[PDB]
Amino acid sequence: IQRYVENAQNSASSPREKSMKGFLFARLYYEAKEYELAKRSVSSYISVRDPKAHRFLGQLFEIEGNVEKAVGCYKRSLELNPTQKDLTLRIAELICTDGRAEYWVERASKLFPGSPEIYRLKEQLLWNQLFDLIQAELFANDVYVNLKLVDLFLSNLEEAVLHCLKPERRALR
Amino acid sequence: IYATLSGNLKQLLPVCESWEDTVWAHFKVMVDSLVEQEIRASIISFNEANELPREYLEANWTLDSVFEELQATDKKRVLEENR
Repeated sequence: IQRYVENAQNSASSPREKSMKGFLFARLYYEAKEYELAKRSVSSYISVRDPKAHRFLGQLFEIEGNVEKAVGCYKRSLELNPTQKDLTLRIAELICTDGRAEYWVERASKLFPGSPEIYRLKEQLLWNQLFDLIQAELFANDVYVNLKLVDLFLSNLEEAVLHCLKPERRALR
Repeated sequence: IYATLSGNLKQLLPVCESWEDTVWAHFKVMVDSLVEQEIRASIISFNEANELPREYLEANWTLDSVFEELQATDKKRVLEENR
């Protein structure tokens, strides 16, 4: 294990940009036990694509509560389009901490419409539009669609109430 | 052959290059430039190996520009093979 981090340090000193050394160093640190140094190495690699770098920093900032840094990493890791995925969520959750967020949670739903916590964060960012969304979701069994859309209609709703009654009848049967 | 290996064009031999043959040579330039740019971004290439950077096309064209440039004839007509 020591040999592998020596060859990495050599391949850090010589090819000085060398992100794959540095990220590799971070991986070695993860294998090792000093997450403050591994994170620093990952940051250095970032300064110099790598999804494991982006997620180790972004997970560290996420649990430090620093959702602005985690959006920064994950926004750059998305918009460099060089090979990653999850970051989309941490952009949305940052923006939540409203109008700007409305865009990332609507896009998340267009990628997974039965994504519940995403329908929830969407509502919190935000009546007629909600009803339409419910129809789109209900149009594609699902009680909590029928319940949220109906509630939105009530806020704006007789049809929604009827739908709720039908759902109750179904539950009874 | 050396031009195809380097990811560059050739000249007299392309006079007898048909559409499929010209598509191949130009896509080969795109792959050979893209791989080298990813290798550079990853820090895989060593500075010493950069003997002639100025002589090589760093830029890559999109697949769309590949077809558009191939689609034109040398004499500014619609390519009969493309049409």
